[PDB]
Amino acid sequence: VRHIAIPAHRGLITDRNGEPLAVSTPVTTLWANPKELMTAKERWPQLAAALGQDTKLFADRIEQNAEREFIYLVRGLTPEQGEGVIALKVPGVYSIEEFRRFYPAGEVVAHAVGFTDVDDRGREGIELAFDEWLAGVPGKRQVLKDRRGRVIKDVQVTKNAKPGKTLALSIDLRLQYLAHRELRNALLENGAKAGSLVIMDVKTGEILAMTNQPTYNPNNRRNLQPAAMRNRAMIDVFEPGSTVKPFSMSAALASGRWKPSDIVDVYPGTLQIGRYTIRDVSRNSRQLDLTGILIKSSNVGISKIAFDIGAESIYSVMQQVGLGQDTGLGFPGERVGNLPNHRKWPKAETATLAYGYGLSVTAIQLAHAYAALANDGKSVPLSMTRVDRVPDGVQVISPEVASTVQGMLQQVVEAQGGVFRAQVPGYHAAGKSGTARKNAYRSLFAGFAPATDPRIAMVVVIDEPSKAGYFGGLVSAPVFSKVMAGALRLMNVPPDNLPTA
Ligand SMILES: *C(=O)[C@@H](NC(=O)/C(=N\OC(C)(C)C(=O)O)c1csc(N)n1)[C@@H](CNC(=O)NCc1cc(=O)c(O)cn1O)NS(=O)(=O)O
Repeated sequence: VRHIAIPAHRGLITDRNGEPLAVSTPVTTLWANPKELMTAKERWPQLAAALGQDTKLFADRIEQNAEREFIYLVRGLTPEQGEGVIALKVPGVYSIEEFRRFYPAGEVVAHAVGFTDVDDRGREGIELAFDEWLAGVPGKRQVLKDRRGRVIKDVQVTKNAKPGKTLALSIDLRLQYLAHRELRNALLENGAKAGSLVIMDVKTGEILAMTNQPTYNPNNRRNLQPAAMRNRAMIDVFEPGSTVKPFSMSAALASGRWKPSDIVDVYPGTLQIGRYTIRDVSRNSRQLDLTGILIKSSNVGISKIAFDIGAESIYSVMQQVGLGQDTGLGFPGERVGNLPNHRKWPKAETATLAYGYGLSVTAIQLAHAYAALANDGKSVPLSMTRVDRVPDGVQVISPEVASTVQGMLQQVVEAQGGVFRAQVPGYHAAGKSGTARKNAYRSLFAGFAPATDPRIAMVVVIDEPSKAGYFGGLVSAPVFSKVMAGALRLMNVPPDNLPTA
């Protein structure tokens, strides 16, 4: 047939420090000219066996393509297997040097790095998103004979194969290993269906770690479980629930109508809105200050603040921080989710927006929103590649409001009745837990550290824990603690729980 393509060397993927994540490995593809193969039928059984193929089934294949001038025998053999076939010296058997990807960290960064197809083209994750950058251009050599199939001359070798370009990801493999191990262990300890964990640099917008459970070995090109290949952190949507309350609180503080010391009466732990009932879990409260509403995670408390300030102000904070918004990461199949909106907000939708019931967001959007809040209200564009020059970013929340909300979230973790399991020994950590009824539950924790100068934002999402305790503060908060403690030390972040220096 017409023309053969010389596969280009696909670009190397590394983590932010140059540790290899996806490496192009030489493989040998064997093809044949059936016309010449017919001249050596006594060689076919040995050839069939060297290719693993059945003697009769292989002979059937060749005879069927007797007219064809080219056919593929086998693709992607190791250079050792490919040479064994060439050692047989079978007339009409030819070889082409192809490429296949090897993933040294395997299952650890599978979803982030991605996977390639049979033609070495990106199929998932980064491999897919930066395919054009990584692929380069195939080789151009005119296969010329006369009228047979025996390449008489290697004539015009013009614009030949151009190698693909190297790509350094934002991922730090050291933090990725830790995040992977801890999420894997929590899934097992909780008998959970799935999970996601995202670590972000609040200053640069870099994704330092992104792990999901279940995971798969991208080096094992058979079995391929589609559910295990899902990059849940970027493709699965969920109700963020109580994890959005810091954004409702940001709108309250920016309104001019609320201060942290203000009190909201949440008695009797229920609130009547038309034919709908807002309900708190622990209904043992009356007066709660704004920090108290977050510690007790009062849906009633947050809904009352929402009615006073208006849903517009809340929606705008949530929209500006990127919840239910396009991340601009350009990963095909990435889910945008939904942030409900109205011209005229009824009372029930105002409340559910405020406590995160009406919405669908991804783990990446949630971590990005928490990064804006942690970075004194400045949102920095999300990046899956190493950021050397930080873009300007947008001041979505005023520095004063974001700083107040950070202090309240520090109290959520440290105060009496708080999320003590999120505490990071040696540092001041801040965050908010979430528990969403899908009885099936989703356990959440979103936070950042150190509170003195936030460096890392983290989201821990545990899908369907199956033990007695399913609450976010019980299931996800310790994962945050464990991952945070290690990540801050791996990044040499100085401990900040110090004696008033
Ligand atoms: C925020 O996420 C809140 N969750 C909810 O209100 C939602 N469901 O709540 C549960 C799981 C209890 C339910 O309805 O069965 C929800 C929001 S969006 C969606 N789809 N579902 C708070 C609610 N507070 C809470 O869970 N309290 C924890 C708790 C339980 C307890 O028994 C004691 O003694 C003390 N505490 O604190 N969830 S939270 O995890 O953010 O707090």
